[PDB]
Amino acid sequence: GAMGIRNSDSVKPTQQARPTVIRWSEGGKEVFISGSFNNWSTKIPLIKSHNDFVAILDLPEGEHQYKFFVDGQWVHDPSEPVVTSQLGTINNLIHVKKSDFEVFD
Repeated sequence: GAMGIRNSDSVKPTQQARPTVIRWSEGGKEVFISGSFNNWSTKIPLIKSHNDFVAILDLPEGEHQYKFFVDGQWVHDPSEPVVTSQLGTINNLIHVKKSDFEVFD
C-alpha cells in the first residue's frame, strides 16, 4: 500500500567534529537512522546510493548510540556492533575518532 512518501535534507559543514558515516545492507525502499546523536527526536533519511543505503551524520568524537529504521521496523546490522537496551531490545553502537586533529586536510 504505497500512498505517499517524502524526504528531508541536512547540512555538511567543515569543522573539527568529523562526520560519522554509516552503511546499511538489506534492500529496503525507505531507510532511516536515529540515535542519541539526535536525541532520538526524528528519523533522518538514509541517502540511498548506487550500491546500498548510507547516511553521513555530524558527530563530535567518542561514542554514540544509533538504530536503523526500515519499513517502519527496527533492525540491526550484522556487520556493525550491536548492544542490548534495558528493555531487552537490540540496538547499535557507533564510535567516532578525532581525525580532524591528526589529519591536516
